[PDB]
Amino acid sequence: KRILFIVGSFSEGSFNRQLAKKAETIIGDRAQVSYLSYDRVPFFNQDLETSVHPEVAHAREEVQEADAIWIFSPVYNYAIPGPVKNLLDWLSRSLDLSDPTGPSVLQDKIVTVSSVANGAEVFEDYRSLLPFIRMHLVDQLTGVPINSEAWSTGILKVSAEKLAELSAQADALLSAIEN
Repeated sequence: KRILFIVGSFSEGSFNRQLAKKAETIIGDRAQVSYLSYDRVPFFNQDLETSVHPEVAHAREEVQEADAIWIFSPVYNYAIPGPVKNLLDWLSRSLDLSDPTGPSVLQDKIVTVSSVANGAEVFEDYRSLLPFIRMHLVDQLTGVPINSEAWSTGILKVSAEKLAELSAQADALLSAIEN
C-alpha cells in the first residue's frame, strides 16, 4: 500500500504535523506513508493552465501513485488553510486539456481528514469539498484539541480516548483501501 500525507502547515513544529507523525506510526508497516511537499506552488489562475508548472506536475504524480490520502490540517477562521485550497484548485483540474470536463487525479481517490485545534464546524468545509471534487471521503474524522502544556513545551499530548479515534480512523482508511 501507499498513503500520501498532506499537512496544512509549513512550520516544522506544527501540532498537526505532530499528529501526522503519530498517525504515520500507528499504521507502521501496514502501509507505506510519505509526506507531500508543496511549500511553493503558483497562485492558481485559469490563464496559466496551458503552462507547465513543475511543482504542480510533482504533486499530481504523488497523488496519482498513492492509494489514499490523509490530510492533517489546522483551521484558519473556520476554513481550509489557503495553501491547501490553492493546491486542491490545481489537483482538481482535468488531466486532459482537450477535455475540460474530464477527470482529475482526484477522481475516486480515497481520502480522510484529521485536525488539531479547538472548535465546535471543524470538518464541515472538507466534508462538502472533498466529495464534490470527486474523491471518496472516509467520513471518520478525528479532531484533536490542544493540551495547555503544549503552549510552553511545544509538544502535543493526545488522550488515550482520542488516540483510539485516530487508530480506528487509520483502520477505516485501511479497510476502504482494502475493499
